[PDB]
Amino acid sequence: SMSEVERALDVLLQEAEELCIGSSVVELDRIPTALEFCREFYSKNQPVVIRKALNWPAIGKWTPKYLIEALGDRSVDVAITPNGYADGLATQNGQEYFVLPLETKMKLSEVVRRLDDPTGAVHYIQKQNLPELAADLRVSDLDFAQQSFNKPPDAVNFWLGDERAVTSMHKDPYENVYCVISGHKDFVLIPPHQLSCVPRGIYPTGVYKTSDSGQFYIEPLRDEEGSDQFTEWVSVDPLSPDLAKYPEYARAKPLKVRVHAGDILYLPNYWFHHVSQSHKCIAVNFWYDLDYDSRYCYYRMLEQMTS
Amino acid sequence: MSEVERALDVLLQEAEELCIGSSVVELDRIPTALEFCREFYSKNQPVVIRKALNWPAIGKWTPKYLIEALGDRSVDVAITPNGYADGLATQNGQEYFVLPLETKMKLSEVVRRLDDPTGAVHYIQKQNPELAADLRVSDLDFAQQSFNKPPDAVNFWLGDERAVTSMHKDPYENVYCVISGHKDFVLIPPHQLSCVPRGIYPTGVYKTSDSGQFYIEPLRDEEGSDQFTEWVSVDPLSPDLAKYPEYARAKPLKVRVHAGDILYLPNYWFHHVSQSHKCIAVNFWYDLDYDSRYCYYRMLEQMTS
Ligand SMILES: O=C(O)C(=O)N[C@H](Cc1ccccc1)C(=O)O
Ligand SMILES: O=C(O)C(=O)N[C@H](Cc1ccccc1)C(=O)O
Ligand SMILES: [Mg+2]
Ligand SMILES: [Mg+2]
Ligand SMILES: [Mn+2]
Ligand SMILES: [Mn+2]
Repeated sequence: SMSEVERALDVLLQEAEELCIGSSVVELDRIPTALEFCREFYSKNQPVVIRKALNWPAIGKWTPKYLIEALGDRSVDVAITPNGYADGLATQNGQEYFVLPLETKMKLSEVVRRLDDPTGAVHYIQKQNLPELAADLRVSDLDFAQQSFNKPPDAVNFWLGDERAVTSMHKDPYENVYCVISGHKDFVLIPPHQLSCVPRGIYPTGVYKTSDSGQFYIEPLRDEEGSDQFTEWVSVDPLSPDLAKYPEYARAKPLKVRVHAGDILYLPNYWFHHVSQSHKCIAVNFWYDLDYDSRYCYYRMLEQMTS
Repeated sequence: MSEVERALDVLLQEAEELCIGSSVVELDRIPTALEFCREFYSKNQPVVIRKALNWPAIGKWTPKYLIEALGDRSVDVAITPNGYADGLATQNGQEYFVLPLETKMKLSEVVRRLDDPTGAVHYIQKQNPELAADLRVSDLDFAQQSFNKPPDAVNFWLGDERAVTSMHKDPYENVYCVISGHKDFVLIPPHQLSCVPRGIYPTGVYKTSDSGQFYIEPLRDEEGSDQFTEWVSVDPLSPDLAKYPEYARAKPLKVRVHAGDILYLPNYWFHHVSQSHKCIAVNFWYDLDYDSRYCYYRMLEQMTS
């Protein structure tokens, strides 16, 4: 037989499956009205991809060379890992850590040089919040979705990175409107209600550093006069899931979607996502704080049930 | 405690810290379609709009004008001895969930019975002429666009003050419009299911004898098997907290809906309903569009039983 909690989880999954809840990424060829977006996607916590939605001048123009020419060879913040897994699991001396990227400043031209050097470490630029570049985007074009959130973005992120930079599976407390400018992004998505199918562990936290001789290593993170820090993190690799180690993952129904230059992906709050991309892909995305209702509380309960 | 109980405690603590479903929002002006979808539908959040509707029917519609308009047609009416149609009642030391006595009656006789304080409790309930012109259903478009489909049911209700609707839930989005008088709702949010005691009761129906006496007649299925119904056990108006201490953690909401007011009652919200004498109301039921919230609620049902 099954335990009470197991039967309850089985009910949740069976009901979602029969009702096709979060069982696909809706695909649209035209931008919906704000009311359509609110009814069909925001209110249903349902992801959607709109093809060739944006005609921003950035799309088809922005490249690393174009950005160097447009903004000069200025110093930007860059993230570096030896393995391509910033905010990702990696082992050292027999111990598995959740590892943060090495963050540094370097000149855009040097970033371009290291992007052209796959014998070297994996790099990507990230910028969170430009008179030469604000002209190339029209944020108001996303109003059709923003009107469901009825608030300005918490954050606007710019990403430009190596094809080897993989973002391991996580979720965010934001509504995410994701716009690819150049190249393509590959998303693996898992709906929140399938949490019981996604194994999670508790891991010592580390950060990448380079030794005096240039070798990468993992430095554990410690608080002032105190012990090691820990992070809960998804432990499955959606590209190579170990179903012997994580049989429950066999019951997940991951969704795969490719977002091209000019496409918009609405990634709803608390959806698990794992992200890859083409080489020198460029993207911008908009994070809005979520509006709490009973789904968040049910998700917290689901967390308690799967601990 | 058990794992299930700790899970339910986590749920309730989170919802209480966020005050999910802690009040019925009050509007003095009909919102836009987009406002309604974003603030209320997508949040499974009730809302009452004051003096929203100016239909001719508001103010005019009373039993006398109705008799005039329909030529005293014979209507289907529900009768109970206690005023609790679809409600619990004891007979022979056993507690049944009782359906109403369903009969046919001239509107004039219904009006006469409503005026009898010593008589049984009557109410007219009619579910789908010159009356259609007294309404303007398109005025509810602001809500219908969130449902994106025509009403799956439209109900008319005219009733005695003693008719009380015991606490229950519906799998419908409900747009409730009071025509004459007022309705009093007690609401409990779905996520508080574990605070609402429910029991399994044998099904029964009210019937009158040859001498005019109400009794409870058991029901059965196709065979002679006894029929059962799950039903909320607590009386919100005077809850037995000794027998049902968990209900102390529920936080019911009281709202009075006057003539011209609109109440949006979201799907699966518990509601207990009273009304003023000869109250008239019309409501619109829309089948729900299943999302993850419904599946969470089905899980919650499995856990609390
Ligand atoms: O937009 C996101 O939430 C997200 O996970 N973006 C990732 C990169 C990223 C990683 C970490 C923080 C912000 C953004 C991507 O590969 O596009
Ligand atoms: O509209 C409802 O869902 C509802 O429970 N209405 C109650 C009575 C009722 C009971 C059953 C069917 C329709 C209406 C009222 O007093 O208006
Ligand atoms: Mg794995
Ligand atoms: Mg009681
Ligand atoms: Mn993310
Ligand atoms: Mn009801």
